[PDB]
Amino acid sequence: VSPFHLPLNHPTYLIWSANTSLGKTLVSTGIAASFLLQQSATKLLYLKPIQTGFPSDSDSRFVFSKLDSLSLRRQIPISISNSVLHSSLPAAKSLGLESGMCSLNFRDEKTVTGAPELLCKTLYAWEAAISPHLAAERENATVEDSVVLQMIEKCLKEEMDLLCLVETAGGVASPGPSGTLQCDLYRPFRLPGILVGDGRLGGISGTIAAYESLKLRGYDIAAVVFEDHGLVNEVPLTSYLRNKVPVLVLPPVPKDPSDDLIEWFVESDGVFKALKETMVLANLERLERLNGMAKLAGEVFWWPYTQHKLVHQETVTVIDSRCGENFSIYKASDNSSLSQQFDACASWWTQGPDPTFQAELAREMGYTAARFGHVMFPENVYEPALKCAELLLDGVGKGWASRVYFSDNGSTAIEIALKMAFRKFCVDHNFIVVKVIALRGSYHGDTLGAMEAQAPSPYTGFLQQPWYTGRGLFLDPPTVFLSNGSWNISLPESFTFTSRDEIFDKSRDASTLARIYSAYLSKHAHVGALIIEPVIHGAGGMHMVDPLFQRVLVNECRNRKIPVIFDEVFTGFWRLGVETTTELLGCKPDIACFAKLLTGGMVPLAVTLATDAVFDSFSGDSKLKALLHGHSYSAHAMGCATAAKAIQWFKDPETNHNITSQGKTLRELWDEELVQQISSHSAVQRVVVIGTLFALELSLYAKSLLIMLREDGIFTRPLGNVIYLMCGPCTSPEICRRLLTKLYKRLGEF
Amino acid sequence: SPFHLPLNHPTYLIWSANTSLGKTLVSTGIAASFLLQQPSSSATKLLYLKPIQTGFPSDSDSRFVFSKLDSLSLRRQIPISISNSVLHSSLPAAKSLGLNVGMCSLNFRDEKTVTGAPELLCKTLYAWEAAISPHLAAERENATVEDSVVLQMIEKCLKEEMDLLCLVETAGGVASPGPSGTLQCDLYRPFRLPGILVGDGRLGGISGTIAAYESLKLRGYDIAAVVFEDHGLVNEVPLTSYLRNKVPVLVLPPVPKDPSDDLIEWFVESDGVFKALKETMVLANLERLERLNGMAKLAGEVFWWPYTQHKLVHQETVTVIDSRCGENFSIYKASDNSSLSQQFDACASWWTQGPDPTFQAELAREMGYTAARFGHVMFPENVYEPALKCAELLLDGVGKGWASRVYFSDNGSTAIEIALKMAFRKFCVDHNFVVKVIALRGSYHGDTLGAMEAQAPSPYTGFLQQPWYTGRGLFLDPPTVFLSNGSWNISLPRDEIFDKSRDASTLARIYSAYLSKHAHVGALIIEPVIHGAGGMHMVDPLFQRVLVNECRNRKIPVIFDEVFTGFWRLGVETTTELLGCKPDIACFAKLLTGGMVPLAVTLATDAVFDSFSGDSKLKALLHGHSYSAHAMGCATAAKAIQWFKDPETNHNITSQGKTLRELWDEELVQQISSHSAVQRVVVIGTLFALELKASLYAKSLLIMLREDGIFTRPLGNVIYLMCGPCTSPEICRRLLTKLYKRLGEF
Ligand SMILES: *Cc1c(COP(=O)(O)O)cnc(C)c1O
Ligand SMILES: *Cc1c(COP(=O)(O)O)cnc(C)c1O
Repeated sequence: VSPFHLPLNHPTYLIWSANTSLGKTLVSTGIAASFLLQQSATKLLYLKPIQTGFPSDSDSRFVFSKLDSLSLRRQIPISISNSVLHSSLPAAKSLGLESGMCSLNFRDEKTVTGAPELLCKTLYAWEAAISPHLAAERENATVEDSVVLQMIEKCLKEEMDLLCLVETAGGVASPGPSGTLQCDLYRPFRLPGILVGDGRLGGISGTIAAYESLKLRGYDIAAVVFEDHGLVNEVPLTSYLRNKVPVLVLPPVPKDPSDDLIEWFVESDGVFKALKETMVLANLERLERLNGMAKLAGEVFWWPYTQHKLVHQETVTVIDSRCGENFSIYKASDNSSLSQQFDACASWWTQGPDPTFQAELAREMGYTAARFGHVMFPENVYEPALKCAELLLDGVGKGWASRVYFSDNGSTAIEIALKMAFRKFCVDHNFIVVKVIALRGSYHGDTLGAMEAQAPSPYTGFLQQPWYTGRGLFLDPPTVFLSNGSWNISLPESFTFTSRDEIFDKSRDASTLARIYSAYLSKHAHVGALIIEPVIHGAGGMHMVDPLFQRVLVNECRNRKIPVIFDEVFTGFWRLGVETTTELLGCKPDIACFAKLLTGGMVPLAVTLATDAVFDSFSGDSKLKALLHGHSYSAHAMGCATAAKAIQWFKDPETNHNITSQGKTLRELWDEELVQQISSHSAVQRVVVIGTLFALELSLYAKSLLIMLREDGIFTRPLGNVIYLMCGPCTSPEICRRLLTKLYKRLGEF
Repeated sequence: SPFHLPLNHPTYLIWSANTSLGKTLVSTGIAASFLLQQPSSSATKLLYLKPIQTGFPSDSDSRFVFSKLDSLSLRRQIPISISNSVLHSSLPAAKSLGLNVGMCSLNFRDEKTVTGAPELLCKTLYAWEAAISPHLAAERENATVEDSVVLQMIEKCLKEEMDLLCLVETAGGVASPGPSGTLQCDLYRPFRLPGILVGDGRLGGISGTIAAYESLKLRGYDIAAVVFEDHGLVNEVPLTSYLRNKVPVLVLPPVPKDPSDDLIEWFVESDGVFKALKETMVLANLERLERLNGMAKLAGEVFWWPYTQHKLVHQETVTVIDSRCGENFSIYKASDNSSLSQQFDACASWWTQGPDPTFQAELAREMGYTAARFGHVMFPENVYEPALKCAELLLDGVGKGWASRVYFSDNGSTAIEIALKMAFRKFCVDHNFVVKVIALRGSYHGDTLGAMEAQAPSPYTGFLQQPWYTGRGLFLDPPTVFLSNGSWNISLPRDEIFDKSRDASTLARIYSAYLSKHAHVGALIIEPVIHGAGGMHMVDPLFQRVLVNECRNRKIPVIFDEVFTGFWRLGVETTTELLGCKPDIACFAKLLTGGMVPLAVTLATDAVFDSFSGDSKLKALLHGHSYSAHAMGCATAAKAIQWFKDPETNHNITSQGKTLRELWDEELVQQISSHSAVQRVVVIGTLFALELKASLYAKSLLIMLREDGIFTRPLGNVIYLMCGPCTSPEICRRLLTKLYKRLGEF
């Protein structure tokens, strides 16, 4: 349910394995001995989260017993304890002794006060020596992934010189109890690890492949280690890793099964010291980097949209990774800790993926890099660009669009749209100084051309954009807001809904306002293009524009033969609970732009969809009547495959549980009860809520709130007096509800 | 040379998660299912290739398939021809065969022929005696084979045979070193054959199966089916679930454990699973050909391409690209016998192109990992590793002795506009404050309106192409440099050219006067050394060095547009080395990411930065895009920057001087310069261009070069070949030879 805090003061490593029977428990045992036996407050925390084959086999007990033996051999006293916390029923009967689980009281503890401490813990145990996923259901005893991660998070905090080993169960891709592959299960924590390879044969292959399936889940591996079989397996391994990761070779394990193994551990102390130090150096080097990243960023970056004179080192957020909707954020100020923070600005409104879907995309992207890299677009065809165009045409552009034009970002797509619109215009009306018509407050990107479509303001003065001119007729939009339980309208200095759905309703078009609008609008340098930001003015302050007003404006502009541009860079692809705002405005454009969420938040890519007619206006025999706009990476396979995936994933009820019965809409994500309350709060002007967006309007008092929300594990950037939480199309309502609860609690604390 | 693989008939690799999984049993089952049929078509053929084979001759998968099919032919009562060949083996292998003998070719063959019957054709290409790893056997038995030799051998076998099905059985796991030490999966990559994966029913087998699959996927391969042997663990359920049932998982019954069992009845018990597996791979090929065969047409109906007049493009000129491997497109043609073939990307895809096959594969993982670790992570006031690493590499290389700040954008166009805004500030602060830039007519700086304003009026700026253009600059005409008939000459409007001594010379004074002799000019913007889009004209560096010094003397900010030249395009990391002067502002993109993904930087001086400092959040630089500093591009550029730069990874970097070596053959160059149709040749770094004296004549040449496996887009009368920073001179030489040959044929 909630965000984790992982202490980073002490190193904690996963013990991964290419397969089973490679030595994994032997490796934990060697690390521990190397660390506990030297010449006080020294502690090795050994966790075997999942354990099958219990109780006849028990890696906790193995480590436990083997260290007791080594402590005598090496003549260095230590304390030791082994615990097992839970097991299925059949496991607990084997010892003599819910979700189908049993708690246990099982502990051994040969204590020796003041001596280095060994602390072994098995968290959950089953009986059959099979994959955890089979045991879970055969013994009708299971554990949820988050429960497993909470259990471990609890153990870590409970203990934090110090070292922690978390031993996996099976290969890197073995299903855990719930069927979730082991490598996806531990991903939220993103712990560094070591991989126990295979010295055998086919072992080079199995080792490289396990390593790759880890890498491609975002993990770091401090060392690969394996058991000598006389094949010199280490040479191809070291070469593949370009010797950036050390490969350690343990001597052959005795084959005689009655072997205590004591002398082998002694023979191997060298390799185990080396392995222990590598994971000690690796952590130290990682902390030194983390601890210097804020400062160095302040000296080396020039950030967009930030007045550097004002940013002080303490406000530079250090992000170490992301897992779905959560940043993993480093704080030195704590006990040096990585913790989760919900990305509530959705990172410049790009954000979409689930943890599940993030992992999926990563492979889809790896594969696309390896198959295509970047491949020249003009006059060419390759699969991911073709697939993407087909998905765009058959969804977002279903009943109007017939051509797809690729660019790099929202800004380029918009400029491409402006050029197309002015042609369909200078061809129907034969052609001249051209201006657009827009709604003051709409935002359309930062390149000069997209800048000209925005109304004069401070952001357009001579200092911010020297070549600005303001090439448009900017009308002031009526807006819609939610206050004290009901949706109102707020007309411009010129000029109560039951529910939010009434607003978007077709019957509303025959009403009074529709006439009042048609006149005020009709009543208005040649206007050669209509450009709107459908339903919502994003950058402008999360104002919901009256859809009726824009539906009417569109129909007017088309009646007078003016091309209509829908700027859906912000709204497109489930941001607002639909694939296209076309569905909400009830009218179609001639031109439309998409980006941001098009790639599901992973990589830049922009499309400008066009009508068959808009296209024809660029047809002729002169290569000069063509559209001469293009960038080097236009239609890059990377972004295209990524968009082709995201489009289908966001859309499919199988993969996106937020998708409804009808397939055309997201279920309501933000709690109705809370939404009322936050809007009826003596500090809120208005609330705008729809799809994945929740915003409110109230200076300082807002920056107070943010400081407070950061404390709750919610990162968010304010739009002046507008505070917004924005999730992804796949984010669960339970997550959103928690967001609103935290906002509401902090909101009363003034 | 470039390969041509027939695609008329399906050819699949047989990959394995490990060894001892059944691999040879799977080939054997496919072949039986395919050869033993009711049609008994005389022209039915299964080509079985075991390219690499160790443990020879006591074990021999060719012989296994061979013998086991003979057996099944009797059992199933359907006659067939069969033959087993071994083409090469180490010495120790050949002695084991008696043959009274560091590779050598054997005549060894057995061929129980039965005319008119379905044909089995088994071929082992290279064999080692020792039952050890191929990379170990190769050196222990002083007998090796180059990767390209192995691929040529296979290409030769395929052409020699192409109803029909072809199985190529791997040796070991997907990542087992081949004879040369190259991992098996990287070895077959250039061919990019589809395949099936033989998984592991055992235990740890789900893990090993997923991981083998993933190391395949992450080398760009497609897998039609996963198949494995039942061990009672129901391994197939997690597998099917991970693949979201988009790839079928087939489960064979347990193989008999008794070692003397001839397995005949198991193959019979398994015919169901083997039919299924044979159909899946026959259908995956059919579905792949249907797609391929409809891509050009559909592209014509669905795309709106940049820079192309659609009325003129016909279906027949739409190039179908199926993949790329380093510098080579793999291009589909139905006009052939439906064939995938290699074409050198000589336009470097809009001048973005860099990676080696080796480096392409490397970047792919680097990117997979970055997607999985970061996705996209909010930039302003934040820090994450790949962006920090990238900025450090930029500052310490490309901006070493002048730059102190790095600003991220999406492409060249956005970087340039960002640069323009920065320059006008350092200007409107030194001179206290209508602003125009000063540029060289012909320089190109991107297609967004602001970058458009820095380009001199032309047809591409008329009211139809850009309605809001204005031409906000003073455009001077550049002196150029060309190579003609063996010598470099100047055209007023090779090491000697870039030399510092040349600055004290005549021209330097003549230049200093004309430029000094020239609405407020508030920024200098050049495309250093080469005007790319403009026609691959080399601008006299002395002329630009002088212009820069002139503009700095009058307190005008200098912008270097290095989006095209940056990062080894022209044989150096920065044209700063070549011009011998430093900017205040510079833009990078295209090759910055090593040709993989968009990303742009605008490097700035400490001073240019300071002009945006104050207490008002309005004096800040208010330009930014949603994906600014995306971890994807950043990690990718952080890699590329180091890889292109390092003699260890880039063999074109000369080991002692740590610069790029010369790539374009001396002779062939003069020969094209001497040619009479050629006006000029410009050559430097990874670039070779020429202008003809007559554009039909250029389009004629391209048609002809495509025929030679060289794809390239013309700049009117300028024809250019452009390789990557890592491309071998041997490859380049071949390019020049083909251009020269076609150049005489007029
Ligand atoms: C973000 C946005 C753009 C521009 O996108 P970038 O990729 O940041 O240039 C244009 N229009 C709208 C409505 C947007 O939200
Ligand atoms: C390609 C290029 C640009 C612009 O790059 P895009 O990413 O295509 O916008 C700017 N200047 C020069 C010299 C270039 O070559």
